[PDB]
Amino acid sequence: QRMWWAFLASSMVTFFGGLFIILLWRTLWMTSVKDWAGVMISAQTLTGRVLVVLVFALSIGALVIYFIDSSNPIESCQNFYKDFTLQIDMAFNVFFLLYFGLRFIAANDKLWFWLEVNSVVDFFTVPPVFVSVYLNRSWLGLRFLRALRLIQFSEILQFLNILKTSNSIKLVNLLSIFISTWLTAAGFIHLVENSGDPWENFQNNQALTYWECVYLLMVTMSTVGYGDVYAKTTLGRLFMVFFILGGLAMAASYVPEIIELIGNRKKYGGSYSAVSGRKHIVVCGHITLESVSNFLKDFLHKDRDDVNVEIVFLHNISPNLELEALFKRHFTQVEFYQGSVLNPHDLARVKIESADACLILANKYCADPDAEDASNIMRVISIKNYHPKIRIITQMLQYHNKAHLLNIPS
Amino acid sequence: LLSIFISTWLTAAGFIHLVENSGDPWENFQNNQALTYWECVYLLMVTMSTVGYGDVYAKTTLGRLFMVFFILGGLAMAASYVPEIIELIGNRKKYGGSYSAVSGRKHIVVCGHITLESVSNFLKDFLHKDRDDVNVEIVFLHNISPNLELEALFKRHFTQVEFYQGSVLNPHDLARVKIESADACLILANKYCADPDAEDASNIMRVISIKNYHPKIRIITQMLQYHNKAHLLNIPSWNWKEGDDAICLAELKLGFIAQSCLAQGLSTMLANLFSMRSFIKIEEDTWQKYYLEGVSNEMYTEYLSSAFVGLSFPTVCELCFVKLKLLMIAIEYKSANRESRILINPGNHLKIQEG
Amino acid sequence: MQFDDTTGVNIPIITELVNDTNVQFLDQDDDDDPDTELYLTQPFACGTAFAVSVLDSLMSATYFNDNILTLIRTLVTGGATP
Ligand SMILES: CC(C)CCC[C@@H](C)[C@H]1CC[C@H]2[C@@H]3CC=C4C[C@@H](O)CC[C@]4(C)[C@H]3CC[C@]12C
Ligand SMILES: CC(C)CCC[C@@H](C)[C@H]1CC[C@H]2[C@@H]3CC=C4C[C@@H](O)CC[C@]4(C)[C@H]3CC[C@]12C
Ligand SMILES: [K+]
Ligand SMILES: [K+]
Ligand SMILES: [K+]
Ligand SMILES: [K+]
Repeated sequence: QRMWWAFLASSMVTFFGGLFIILLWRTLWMTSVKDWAGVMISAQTLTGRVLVVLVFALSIGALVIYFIDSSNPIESCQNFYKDFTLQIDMAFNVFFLLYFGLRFIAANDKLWFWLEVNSVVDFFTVPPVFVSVYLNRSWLGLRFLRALRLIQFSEILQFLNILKTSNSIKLVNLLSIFISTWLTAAGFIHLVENSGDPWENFQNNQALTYWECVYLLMVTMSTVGYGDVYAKTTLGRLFMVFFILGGLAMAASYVPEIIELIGNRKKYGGSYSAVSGRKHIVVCGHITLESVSNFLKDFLHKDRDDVNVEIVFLHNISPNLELEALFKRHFTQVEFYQGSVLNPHDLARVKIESADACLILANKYCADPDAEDASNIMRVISIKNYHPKIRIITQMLQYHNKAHLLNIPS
Repeated sequence: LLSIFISTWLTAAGFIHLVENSGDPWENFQNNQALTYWECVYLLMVTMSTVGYGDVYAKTTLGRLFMVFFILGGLAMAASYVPEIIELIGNRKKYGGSYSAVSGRKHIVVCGHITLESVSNFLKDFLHKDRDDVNVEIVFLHNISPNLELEALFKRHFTQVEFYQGSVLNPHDLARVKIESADACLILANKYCADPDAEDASNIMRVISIKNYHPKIRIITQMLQYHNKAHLLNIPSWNWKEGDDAICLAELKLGFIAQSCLAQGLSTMLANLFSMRSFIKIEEDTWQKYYLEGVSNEMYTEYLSSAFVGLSFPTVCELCFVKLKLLMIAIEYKSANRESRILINPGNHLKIQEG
Repeated sequence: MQFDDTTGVNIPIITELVNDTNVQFLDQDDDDDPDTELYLTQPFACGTAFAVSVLDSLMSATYFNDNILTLIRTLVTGGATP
């Protein structure tokens, strides 16, 4: 009195016999309606957008219906007119069938359209409910596969103008994929465990709820494995072995994308934060180990009277290990930021408009002293263009170049 | 590797099954555990993933010793085969593959010296917010992989801009970006190079390659030196009348400067006249509002109506300014003796012809 | 170029090329396609392009028969005796 084979074989034949028919045909006014169906379901059309939003919402509803019905016996008789929840489910299913037909009549190629995820979930969803309403006896089958539509969720978030950047869209896509595969693996485990082994007259059934199977999958994939719940049936244990192996492979395949979305942390980004009752000096120019070491040795002398002045270094070249150690030794008085004086955004970052002074150090060991002097004069011009009233102390290599400083009215 | 993994899994399961079902010999085989072979396969898989449910486990002393050895040896074996797994996985090519065409949407191939500044300026003018809706995508083709700044800039325009690693001189890469269906190819030059002539020759060779692949595609190229663009006339597929253009940077820049020497501010006027500028409403009495009133103007070309034929240029210009509120600057004069020539503000002796 | 007593298209030239893929840039009347091999292009078949890479094949030809190089040298260099 268990005719689940009919429900399974319905999906099997609707997936295989029609594919074989298409293959046989290939081995051997419709254009207008095909183009109309293609433009009707196109993503550029507003009708296509509202229709895919509607089908996403109805797939969510079907998933909730499966969640409600999972607490019931898997294969049981029911009446068409005695409950309207099954009527809602079959209305959803016939809407899915109509949308599948619209996609099928608008498909440029039949074989590739017949071998995609939406087609196979429709094949495993709609013929079972047709057989159920024909025989007036339902079977909880592969209805969890509707969760596989959650992958399209990010696309909906792109149609609603909620997601704009590419990184957020890809993050939502990966999260949706992970959640959907988790839910569908839990559904397979729940079905195989609660049904029992067929060759042993279904005497191996284990009364596990769907959420206990979700919990089991989460405990397994973290490699924690409490053993409070586990699969007891032979086919369930085979499914768990396959799930462990496939999940290991899938996690290994998605490591580079996780690394890419994590990215690299900028060590010396961000902006200086002012402290009330405390001045700061911006230091720029040729920032290396020796010049900074000498300047800090005299400026932060132990015999110097208590002065509440912080030092903010601004330099585009990232410091090496020795400069990093030197900055760490004075971590309570010295901060470093990566940036250029010639960029006004970086000047706003170090709060040059409230700094007490700007000190510009020169490269004493350079091939062309005149080029170094001109670069420093241009730094002075940039700083004074941003804030004309700030005090500037600069280093000049050659004597004839400092006359250029008199050409700056600030 | 797959065969090695499967074989060692099966033989470890066989050892565990034998030792567990036989029992300990020194205790008269009273420690036997009735485990099937497939339960031992399942046990080995659960162990080597470090999940360890504990629903099934080895109970005998020799079985537990075998399991300890299996854990240690499997750890060592997995550690030894990591480099081979990495090698077979390899490195994913970030910018491989081919451009996929979309029906009812044109695309432009951009090549040459592709860096941050040139791409930024071109995209700032091309993808302007005030630009009328144009369904044109941009496909960059360049052998040098982009850096972090170019990657961020391409990500900001991920819905309109795609990048591909490849060379213009390679016909496979030209087939990848679908140069045979592109609306145009735009070649940018390296303005900061040691030898401008070498850069110009390289760009001319890129033009030769593109025209050899597809002779009918429209090409807009940048030329550094003026004497080099004559080489473009040696290409029989190069058609100036069909839209092929060379923009000479030196000639145009120094001509702008010379005309501003004759009348200062002319370079600013011309640059604002062909650039897209967003209009800003100013109500304060400053010079910015008077400036921005005239910034919004642009150049257009139109065929004169048949009612203007036989009339002098000053008459039609005054009619356009007073009635139509349009400033007509120049006309295109055609003749049988010579080619078409652009006439800037011709005198009253000239008369408007047909078309 | 154009000449008066008429065009440079009939002037016989030979061009040395380093890359074989650049041979099809030398001719415009060719009906060749991008996938055409070097020896089937018009510039190669007409002798107006010399690809240096052919010498790389000569080494292999020398391995299977050492007299080929001697014949080529005595036919090509003009008769240079030892
Ligand atoms: C990719 C998927 C759709 C194809 C794999 C086939 C799956 C769906 C099939 C193959 C074997 C099937 C199982 C075989 C036997 C039974 C016992 C019975 O009480 C119904 C459910 C259950 C437990 C079946 C569920 C569906 C099942 C797991
Ligand atoms: C390289 C491999 C072949 C060498 C490993 C040694 C093998 C041959 C030996 C070492 C100890 C042996 C076990 C010792 C005791 C018993 C109990 C008895 O009921 C027979 C099987 C069993 C369980 C033996 C199986 C074979 C065994 C595992
Ligand atoms: K454990
Ligand atoms: K345990
Ligand atoms: K455990
Ligand atoms: K303008």
